[PDB]
Amino acid sequence: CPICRDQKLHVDFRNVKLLEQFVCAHTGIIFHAPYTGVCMKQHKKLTQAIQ
Amino acid sequence: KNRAARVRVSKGDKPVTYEEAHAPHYIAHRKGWLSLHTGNLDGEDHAAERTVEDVFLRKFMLGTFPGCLADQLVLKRRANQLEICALVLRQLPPHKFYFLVGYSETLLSHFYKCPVHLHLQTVPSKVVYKYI
Amino acid sequence: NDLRDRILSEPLKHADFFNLKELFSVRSLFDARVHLGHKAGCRHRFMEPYLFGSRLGQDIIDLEQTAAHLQLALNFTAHVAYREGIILFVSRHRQFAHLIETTARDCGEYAHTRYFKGGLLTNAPLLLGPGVRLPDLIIFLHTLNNVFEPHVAVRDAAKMNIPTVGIVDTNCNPALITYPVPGNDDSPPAVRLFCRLFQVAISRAKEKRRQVEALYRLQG
Amino acid sequence: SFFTKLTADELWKGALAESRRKDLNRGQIIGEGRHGFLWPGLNIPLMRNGAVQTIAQRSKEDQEKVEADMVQQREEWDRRRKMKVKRERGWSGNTWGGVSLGPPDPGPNGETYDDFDTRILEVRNVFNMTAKEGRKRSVRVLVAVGNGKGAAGFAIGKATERADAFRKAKNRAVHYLHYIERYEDHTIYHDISLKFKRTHIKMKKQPRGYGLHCHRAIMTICRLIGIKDLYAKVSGSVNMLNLTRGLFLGLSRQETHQQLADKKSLHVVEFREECGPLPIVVASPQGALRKDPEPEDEVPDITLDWEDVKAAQGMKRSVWSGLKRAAT
Amino acid sequence: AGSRLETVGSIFSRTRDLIRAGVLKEKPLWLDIYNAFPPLREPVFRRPRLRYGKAKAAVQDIF
Ligand SMILES: [Mg+2]
Ligand SMILES: [Mg+2]
Ligand SMILES: [Zn+2]
Repeated sequence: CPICRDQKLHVDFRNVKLLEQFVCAHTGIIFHAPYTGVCMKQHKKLTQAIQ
Repeated sequence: KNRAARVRVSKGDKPVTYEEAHAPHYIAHRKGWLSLHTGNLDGEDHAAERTVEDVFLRKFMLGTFPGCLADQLVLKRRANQLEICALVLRQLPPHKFYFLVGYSETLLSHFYKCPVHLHLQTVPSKVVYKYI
Repeated sequence: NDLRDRILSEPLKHADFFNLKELFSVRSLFDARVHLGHKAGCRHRFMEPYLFGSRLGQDIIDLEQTAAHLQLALNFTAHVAYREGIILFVSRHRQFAHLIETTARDCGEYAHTRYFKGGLLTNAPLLLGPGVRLPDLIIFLHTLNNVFEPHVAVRDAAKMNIPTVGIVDTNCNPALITYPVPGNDDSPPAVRLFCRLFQVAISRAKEKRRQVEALYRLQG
Repeated sequence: SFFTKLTADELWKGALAESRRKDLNRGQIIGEGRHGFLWPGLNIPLMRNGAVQTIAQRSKEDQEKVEADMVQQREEWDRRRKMKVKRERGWSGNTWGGVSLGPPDPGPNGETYDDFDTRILEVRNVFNMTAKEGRKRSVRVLVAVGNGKGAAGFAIGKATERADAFRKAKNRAVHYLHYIERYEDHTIYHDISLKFKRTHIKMKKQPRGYGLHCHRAIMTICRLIGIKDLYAKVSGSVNMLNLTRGLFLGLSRQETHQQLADKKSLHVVEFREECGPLPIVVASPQGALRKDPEPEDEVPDITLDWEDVKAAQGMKRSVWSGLKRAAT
Repeated sequence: AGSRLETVGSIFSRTRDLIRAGVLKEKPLWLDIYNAFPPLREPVFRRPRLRYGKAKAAVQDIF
């Protein structure tokens, strides 16, 4: 994935600069995995993160 | 369709030496002879020897001087000495050129048991008669 | 740099700058026969507005419109000449061939009156030379080829972003021509008239150019 | 048997058989040999600290090493020939559609485009009947170009060798450019329904978060134009050429807010939904603004596409429609 | 390059707009002169359609 091919990336609630690019700027809703291409695990972790 | 010693028409980009651009029927009309010796004149002997000899010096010069040979090699026989002219491309550093000059002259002279004279005319790039 | 911008932009502020108003009249065009078209049979469909009306089968252009148009055409021609650019007259019409070259040679302008090789403007660098400048303005004294189709040069100029000033006739198609002048191409008084007029507009533009250059040189 | 042997080139002609080539001219220096002699002018520089080195022979092991070196050289070259397979895929695999062809060629006038991207829309093998040859095989590629800034175009090109044809279409395509007017620099201005030669194009103007929903070709073209938000469905025959011609005619068919304003002499006013009732002005009629209101019919007469109205009422049930797809 | 399409619109259109997209880096002469004094109608391309049915011309005969 984008997220896990690079291990130095950390999915948290803290980094807004990472979580920003997984949310639609105008619509303020997250992308489903296929839009992005992340794996299901990292996508669930990303939703829970943005929350 | 005569295939003899000919070079086919390409897409038109193919570089061609003046010699390789002039087909067999052209000898003695435009093109000249690559070798010269007495042997084929009316009253003359040992033509065959100068032919074997010539052939071997074609192969020899192609092999002693790798990748640096420009156009086909011009042999002359004069009063028992060979005068071998070559068009040679500039690849080698000159030291190596003279190494091979001495090497060739000596080796051949002792092979054909007659004194050999060598001449290198150096050229920047293969002369292009046609296309390109 | 500044003063060159001045020299080019100055003439645009004055609608008359070359003073061509006096170079013709509606009477003038009337005696140059411009008001005659072809039979109503041979009329094109896009002349229907420029026409005045049918007199016994022969169609008649509107000379008021002729003047309004021709004014703008000549103005244009001039402003290009002044700006030092190529002008190419074109006609295939035989009667007038000589005129149009004889005109153009005297303007320091170029004519092409001949067979027109096909890729001429479109494929310039292959036909004319390794790199070349193309006509800044093309000017048709007839819009046709002797086979009565539109001259290639129309499609081609228009294809190349060259402006075009030409005389449409009742049969001709105006629509690709930048600045039309509706009018009679066929009668020799008419050809001669249009010739000498474009001639003069050119000459005046060139003179005025020279002058303003001399003034530029005194100011410096 | 030295007499029987030949030149290399001849051997490669009669090996290859065109009625891959490795070269033996690579790796061997002058005087290089297996019996391992160091010749004063070739293997070794002519002089050392002392002058005029003599004719010398390396060890057994020094030679085993130089031979190992040539062997590892050949291995290196074979690996370098095998590593030569790498690519970026255009649409699918061996489809050349959407493949980047690389910026067009600088023209005669020094004009240079580093800004123009090119994409291959359709590569196709085309045949002919030649009395001489039997079939004759040409390649024709339809290619588009654009800078992202709104001007773009396309051309066809055709040649025997496909490489040649990629080239040809590039250069010819810079010659036909359209300016494509974009609203707020992403969408189109208003909806376009356009029938062109057995192909119908229909495209809806989207808001910003909605990236490029289109036929794969039209996506490609819209990335080259710089249109970032679009809905486009295509009906009838899908053939590439008619499609790009159609699309380009249609996006040049566009009526701009300024032009609407000008012909109607009225103000044009965008009502956003997110911004509520706020009556944003987009365009004003340079010249005289009319004092005349315009007729409001209870009943407008418009062509209505059954597909849009079917959409409107929840009657599009196709399982393919609402799919999640990858990013634009 | 430019735009060779003879149908698309007037030369004015194409040229102005191609400059607008900054493809054409040199404003051409006739362009500025044109802006100054435009012609009556834009030189736009029209198919010369034939007339069918009941459609006649608008010409008024002269008497
Ligand atoms: Mg025979
Ligand atoms: Mg595959
Ligand atoms: Zn993952």
